[PDB]
Amino acid sequence: MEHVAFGSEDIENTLAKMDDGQLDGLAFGAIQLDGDGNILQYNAAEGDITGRDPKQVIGKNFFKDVAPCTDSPEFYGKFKEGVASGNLNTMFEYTFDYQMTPTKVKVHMKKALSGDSYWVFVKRV
Ligand SMILES: *C(=O)/C=C/c1ccc(O)cc1
Repeated sequence: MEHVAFGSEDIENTLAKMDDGQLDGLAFGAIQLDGDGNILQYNAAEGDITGRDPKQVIGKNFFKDVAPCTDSPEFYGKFKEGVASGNLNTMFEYTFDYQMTPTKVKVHMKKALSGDSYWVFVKRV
């Protein structure tokens, strides 16, 4: 395991040092998105929660292609306000239900350290 707690205050500093292999050792799901919502990184824990194959979803658009249930003011709307303003730090519960058993999760979205990149962190609740 790579020990990092979900919700930690300096999580973007800690994860800036990790390659794809180290991201797969986290205890929670982690997705890195660019400012258009395309998936740059997607770890093994996220694939275990959602059933998606991490290697196949890289390069797809999260809001248009992979996760249409997040195309809503409650999720995508918060993301796009964050990208526009250049700052984002929000945590909320949500249900993922597209082509899968509905699964309740806690989501934490936070701007990365790398300029136009954004994290989505996910844990079961
Ligand atoms: C709703 O369509 C949610 C889908 C989803 C959430 C998170 C993922 O990693 C993959 C699909």
